[PDB]
Amino acid sequence: MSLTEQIEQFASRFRDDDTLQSRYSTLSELYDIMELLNSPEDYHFFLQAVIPLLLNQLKEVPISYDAHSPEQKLRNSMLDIFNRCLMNQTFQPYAMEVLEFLLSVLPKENEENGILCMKVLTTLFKSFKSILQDKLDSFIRIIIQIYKNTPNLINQTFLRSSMFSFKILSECPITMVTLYSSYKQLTSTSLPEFTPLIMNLLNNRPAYCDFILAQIKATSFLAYVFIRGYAPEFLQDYVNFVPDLIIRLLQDCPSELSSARKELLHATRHILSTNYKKLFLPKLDYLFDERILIGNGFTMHETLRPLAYSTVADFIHNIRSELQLSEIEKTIKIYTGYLLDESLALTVQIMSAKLLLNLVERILKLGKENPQEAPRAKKLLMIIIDSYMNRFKTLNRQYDTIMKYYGRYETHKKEKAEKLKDKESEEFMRKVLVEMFDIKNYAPILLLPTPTNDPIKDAFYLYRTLMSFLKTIIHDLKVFNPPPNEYTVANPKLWASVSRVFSYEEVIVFKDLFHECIIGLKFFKDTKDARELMDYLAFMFMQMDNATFNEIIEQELPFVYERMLEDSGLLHVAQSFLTSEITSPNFAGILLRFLKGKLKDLGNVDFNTSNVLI
Amino acid sequence: FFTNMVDLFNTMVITNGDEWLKKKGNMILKLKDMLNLTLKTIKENSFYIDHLQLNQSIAKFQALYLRFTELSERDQNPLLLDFIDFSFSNGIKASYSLKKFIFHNINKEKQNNFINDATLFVLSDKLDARIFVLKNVINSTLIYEVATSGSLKSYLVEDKKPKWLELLHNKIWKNSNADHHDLFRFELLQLSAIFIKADPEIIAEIKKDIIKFCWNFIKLEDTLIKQSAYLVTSYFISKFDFPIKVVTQVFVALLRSSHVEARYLVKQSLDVLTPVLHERMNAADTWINWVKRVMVENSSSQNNILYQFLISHPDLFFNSRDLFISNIIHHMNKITFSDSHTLAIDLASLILYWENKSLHLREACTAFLIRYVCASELGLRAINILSELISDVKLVYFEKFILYYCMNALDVLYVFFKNKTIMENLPTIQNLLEKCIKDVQEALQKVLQVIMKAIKAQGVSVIIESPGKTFIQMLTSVITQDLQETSSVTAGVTLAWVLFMNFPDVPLLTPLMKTFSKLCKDHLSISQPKDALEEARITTKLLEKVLYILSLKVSLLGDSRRPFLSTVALLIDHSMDQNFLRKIVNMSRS
Repeated sequence: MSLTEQIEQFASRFRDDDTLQSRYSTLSELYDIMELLNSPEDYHFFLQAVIPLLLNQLKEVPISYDAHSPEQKLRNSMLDIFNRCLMNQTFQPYAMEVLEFLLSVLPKENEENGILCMKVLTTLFKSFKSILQDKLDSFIRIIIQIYKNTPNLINQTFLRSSMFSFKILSECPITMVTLYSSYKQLTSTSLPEFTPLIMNLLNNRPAYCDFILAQIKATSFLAYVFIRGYAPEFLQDYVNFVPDLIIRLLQDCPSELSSARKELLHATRHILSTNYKKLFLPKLDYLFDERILIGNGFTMHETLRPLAYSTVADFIHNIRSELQLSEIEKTIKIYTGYLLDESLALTVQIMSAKLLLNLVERILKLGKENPQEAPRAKKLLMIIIDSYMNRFKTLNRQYDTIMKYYGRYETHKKEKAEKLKDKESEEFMRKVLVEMFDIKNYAPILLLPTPTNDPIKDAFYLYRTLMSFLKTIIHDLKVFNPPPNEYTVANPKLWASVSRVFSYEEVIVFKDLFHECIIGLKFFKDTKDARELMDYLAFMFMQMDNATFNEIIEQELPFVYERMLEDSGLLHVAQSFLTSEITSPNFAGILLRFLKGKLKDLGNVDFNTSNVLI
Repeated sequence: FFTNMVDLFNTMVITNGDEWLKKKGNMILKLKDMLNLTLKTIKENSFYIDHLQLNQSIAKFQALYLRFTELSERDQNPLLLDFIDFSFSNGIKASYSLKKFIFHNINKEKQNNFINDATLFVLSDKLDARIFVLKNVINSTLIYEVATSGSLKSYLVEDKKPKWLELLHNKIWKNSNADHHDLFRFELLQLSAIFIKADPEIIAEIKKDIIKFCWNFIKLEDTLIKQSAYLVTSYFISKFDFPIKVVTQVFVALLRSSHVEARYLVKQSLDVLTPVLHERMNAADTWINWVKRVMVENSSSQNNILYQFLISHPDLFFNSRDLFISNIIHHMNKITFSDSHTLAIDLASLILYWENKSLHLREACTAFLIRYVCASELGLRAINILSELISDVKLVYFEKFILYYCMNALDVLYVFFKNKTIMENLPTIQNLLEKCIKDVQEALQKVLQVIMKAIKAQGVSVIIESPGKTFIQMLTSVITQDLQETSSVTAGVTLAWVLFMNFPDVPLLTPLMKTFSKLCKDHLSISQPKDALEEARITTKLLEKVLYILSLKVSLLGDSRRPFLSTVALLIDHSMDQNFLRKIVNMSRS
């Protein structure tokens, strides 16, 4: 600790070069400088030796241009201590000793260089940009020096800017211009000229790849700065390029690596985190350019599909300012199709639900419109249910598809719960007296291992919110009712106070819901909250037209009664539907008929089936 | 008209049994084209597109065609054609077809007839989804054959061709250009998963040739597939014979992790290698030294450390550089300064396992275990294995160490209970315990109960003996007499009960006769309703239950035994105490 170990180390390292142990002793000291056993405050002592020894190093292995076999291994010896420290105390004095060494290695950048230096440079920039003590303008000058050396090393010769991290003084009165040189370069010019060739050729695909991969890795970090000059900084009079630059960022992404997209995503999230750029761009952009070709690549990127969609979900959720009907039609089809894409993630689905329900309000808001536009808006309202019906009716039956295999999951969900699990009084008295993807799981090639969940509690949240958004949907459905004087309705308030019409398909859509959800209700092992959910489903179907309410009940009743033979909570569902004092005159009529058969065959039923009937 | 006729067909298909075309259906051809012809004019028109009027009817013919597919016997051709017609527009992905495939899968040589037909159909690349869903059928066919068998035995017991190796060596030689939805990678993973399936089979060198094409796949690196091909390599490597240079480099490849961590494979690849190399190390340690340099080359990666936690179970069985690993572990203990603790718990246990079969670092290990509690499980029990290890910073560096006081109350209790195994140390500990007199008192009751186990003698009766007992007991009375110290009185009662467990001797009984008196006052205060929320009753249940338990337990119901039963009648006025009086009679009956 600048002690008998450190004294014996530098003494045995008498000559600065020697053979393999000279590499080995070089690395191990920096490793303990990183990660020794203890630390009795030798860091200000060792750095007082180190910034000289680094000057002794930066003299010995000076520059760029492929100083490869021991000298970049000396730069590997240089890199291993280049950050192996912590900016705790006496940082600024040796930092000026480092600032000399930092400007010393500030140029040398190309042709096998940029390894030892950048590791030192972050260790300096973290200690520098924690403060704003104005020595970082020398760094920005050192930055702009290499930021001339880089288009020299790139644009003629046909890396790792961290420019926001370089500009982490968090004010930026020093203007954008140095980055805005590169910004207008990479954006307002297509930074590769093969890209206007390739983008015109679309409507790194050839072998000239690592250059485009360079130009992508450049513009990515160039985007990485641009939010730190957009989110805490407002620019003026530069507004036409930025959606096009977003369209340019939209146009290019290679997909060998993954954090490329992921940063660019969280960048676009930060780019979405702007407000007027949110206010301007989707009104101007045909955001259909952000198709499934926005997120493409590996099935690694399938894990990236949520935040990709979720930001796009956040996009229209912000951009819900009067999106046109055909545009809303694509919005429905894509996102409810994305919501139909239910094999991705429930939270993604549940979010996409709340997108659509908020979009339904926008469909309600803009749909309150032209009587010319109203039947298409009613067709949109028909499409709304056509989303909505098929939304649940797939997913709940998909959930019902799961429910059979969920017994085996219950055979596991109990099993992990099975695997989970007064002597003063007593002794004083004593001595003193699988036909699905379950088999696909059973394969030794697997990405993530098998998770675990309370699937009903998963389903109940699934069932609640989806029925919840269903509940307001039919509540809004009493708006696009036809003129009921076509049927000569004497109560023009009462007609169109509830449901007035539907398609024969839409009825057949609606009748499926009870045919789903009641059969859907089977998953309740050995509650009344779900009966309150069933009440909500009844309260949903309470908001309906009576002839349909008659007719579906006709189809419901045997399917009720046969399934009512399973369990008794359906009686509470019956108790619900009668007791509302609107559905009472209807639901009398069926059950009066529907019992009136079985009374004759009351002769021999089960005591259950008696009591069920009784 | 595109919809309405289809149900008009379907309602006729409903009524007629075999069919109204008698399971032949030339109109099924006239319809299947007409739907694509409806999909033709669909590309022209945009009135109510993606209608359920279509989409339900679209399901209907799909239901219809699948029904005839079950009804017919040509179990090759409509499979592709439907997948073709479903690739044509508006991809359904019929679970019914998945059910029918599940009906088709679960030897039928019709499956083998489909198998070469499968070898044909996905190789019949003409969309991607059409080829992809075939692979979905193909891998599932491949999996369910080997899974629902001993080992692929419908094919493993003389599949009557190398129809696989006809396709496989064709594929293994191909590697053609190594698919927007990673369909190539999907085809690769399918090729990988199939090759993972056939790795337990009879192909040795052709599989080693097929694993050589997998090395070209290991040469391919996009991040998911890269670890996957690394995962593919290890399952070959456990199965196939391995060069040592390949063995170290794969362990070096195992040392190369990534961001979206395929640790599941990496643990499984470890679960391959940690038998194999250690058995080979049993068969012979240069790999560990190269590993140790690589371990040195971790660059702050605790992913290496968690990998090393598994790897230390052979390595502590090896027991080569244990303190060097532990010196890394303290620097890793410095690095986290609860994941590292379990690693420290494993590493302590590993060090415990060899030495049972420095202590200052073990003392510093206890300092982190206390500091892990103070910045807020197993770590109490890990201190207990550390207690059995440190009895295979002395006691005093925690004079300041609420929740921190309570955690140290538990910690000093286990510290005392272990180091007990004394007669001067414990009053000196009671000197420290009198110093730190800040429930936590219930934890102090557990410490006193640990002190009560220490207060057990076994041959020390009137040998010198009770200042520590008396100083607590008056302090038990004084704390009780003040206000609201009911549980504190009970702890002092439990102390006095431990004291009665220790001693055959009234001076406890006179506050205790005051106690059941004050509990009787507290009973009438608590039975002022003839039924509060939950707690103060059940405490004063158990408080009086202990208070009852002792006052009878020795002998000599006192001169105010007349005051004693006066509470007992007010107890009989209350509604509780089923077992308690039932015992209390039984000894009094005795």
